[PDB]
Amino acid sequence: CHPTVVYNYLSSRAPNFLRLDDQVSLKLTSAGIGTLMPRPVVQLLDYDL
Amino acid sequence: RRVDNTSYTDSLSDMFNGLRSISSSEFVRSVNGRSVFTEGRIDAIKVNM
Repeated sequence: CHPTVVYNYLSSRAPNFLRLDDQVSLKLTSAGIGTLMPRPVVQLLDYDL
Repeated sequence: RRVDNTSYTDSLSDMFNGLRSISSSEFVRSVNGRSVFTEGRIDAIKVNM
């Protein structure tokens, strides 16, 4: 997906009293047209097993 | 936020630009030896820190 997306995701996750590091934010938000990066996902397993 | 094709700005800076700039010259203005200030008042941002 486009880096912009990654930012919106990670940044909205930031828990109370925190923000996504700047440099990371900027590199992510500065990405231009045609650039892509892997979608961030929350990995949860089936503990019960 | 993204401004155009290759530039970004930031709400604080963005606000600073909204201010009228009074030429350096206009400050030292003088009439027959006495300094005078024909210009209005200086547009400014008040920071309560």
